[PDB]
Amino acid sequence: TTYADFIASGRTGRRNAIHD
Amino acid sequence: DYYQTLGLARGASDEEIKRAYRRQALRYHPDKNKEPGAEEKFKEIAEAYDVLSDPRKREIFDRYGEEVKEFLAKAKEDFLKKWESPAQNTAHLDQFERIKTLGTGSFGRVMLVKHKETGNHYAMKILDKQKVVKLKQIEHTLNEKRILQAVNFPFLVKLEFSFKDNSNLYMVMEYVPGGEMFSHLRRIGRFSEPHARFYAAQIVLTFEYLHSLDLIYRDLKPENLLIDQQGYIQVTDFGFAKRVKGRTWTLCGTPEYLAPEIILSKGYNKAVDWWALGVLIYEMAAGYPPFFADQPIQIYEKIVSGKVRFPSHFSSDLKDLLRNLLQVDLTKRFGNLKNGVNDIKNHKWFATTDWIAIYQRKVEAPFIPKFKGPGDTSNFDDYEEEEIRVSINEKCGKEFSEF
Ligand SMILES: Cn1cncc1C1=CN(c2ncnc3[nH]cnc23)CCS1
Repeated sequence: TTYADFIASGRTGRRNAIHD
Repeated sequence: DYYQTLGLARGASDEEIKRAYRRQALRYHPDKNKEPGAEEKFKEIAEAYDVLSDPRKREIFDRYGEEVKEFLAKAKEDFLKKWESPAQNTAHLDQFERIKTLGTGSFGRVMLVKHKETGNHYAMKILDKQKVVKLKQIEHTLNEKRILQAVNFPFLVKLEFSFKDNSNLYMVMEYVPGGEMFSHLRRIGRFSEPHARFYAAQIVLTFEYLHSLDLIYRDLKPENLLIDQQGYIQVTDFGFAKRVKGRTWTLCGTPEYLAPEIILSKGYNKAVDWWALGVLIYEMAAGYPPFFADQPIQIYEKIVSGKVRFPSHFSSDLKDLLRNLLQVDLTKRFGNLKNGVNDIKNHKWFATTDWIAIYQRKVEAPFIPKFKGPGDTSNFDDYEEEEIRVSINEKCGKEFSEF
């Protein structure tokens, strides 16, 4: 499932902001 | 809402109510529609014409709108007073006992602290001036302080004190002990639809308040929503908030939550906040954001791609609301149409939402965080405790003289 792909990706953590 | 039922504007003529009544009743008259729901819609249209055609019944139905307008006009007068004369230098670092770190960022950290006189607990945001100048975030951190001190709304965290020293800028906000929505969401997996809707309604109300002040928030995401002791949202982190009457251009925020027109070079307005509401409701109900990938530009391609995949457990009303919030075309996006936020408040997915009650916080939270005192920081994650250095020389005095 996409939710399975989510935790299978390590990127379930706190998101960094961007400021270009 | 009777005007929505009839497809009408609040300022509709008596004639325009009469024809809209004939127009809508035809599309649901049993002679022309025996589909499921046609009969209840036919009743609702008759009800709407009856209220709206009677001047006395209409005048008091119109009071709901008029109270919102009056509340916002007063909120503006109050905001503009503080906006014109912001509070500066209303405390000093030594007045506070630094406990532990509650969260971090490129800029600095938020610390649990306690006032040495009154014993009250606060969250002190510490920003290092040099780093802020280095990351070219000067105006942003001036926006944040000036905006946070001037606003006042049940779901916005209160700025209590602010001040600077030679090295740092300091923002002492009310302490919210329930932790970030992000932790609870990742731990629980996902919220049920009525659970996501409870949080979403508070955001809708806060954006209505913020946009009436010409403020764009620009960092909606679960990391930025704190849960208070009664389970209600407190929005923190206004480092990208900006007062914008026309359009603005900066590419800032969090990649997952960026509207297309933020990524694209063209300018944008407050409508980006409604797109991000769509992302937030999706992440809340699904347990993951609708555009994730390793590289930001990959996230950007999915965002502008105009395609969204919904989980099976998403209700029809939720998908229809999300299709209108996650609308790449600015002239079709909910929140950004002629009727503004009311298109969102009148949407079927919100039909059970008692807006006044949410605002008053009379609704029972579906989640109250596990508490153990005015300093049980267990609902926050633990971070490395660096110490706070204050130079002997004032760094960046000119850049921050208005802080
Ligand atoms: C990293 N960061 C940048 N702006 C805000 C933050 C954070 C603040 N947190 C707060 N915890 C408790 N009570 C508060 N009151 C105001 N803020 C907070 C911790 C999560 S992150």
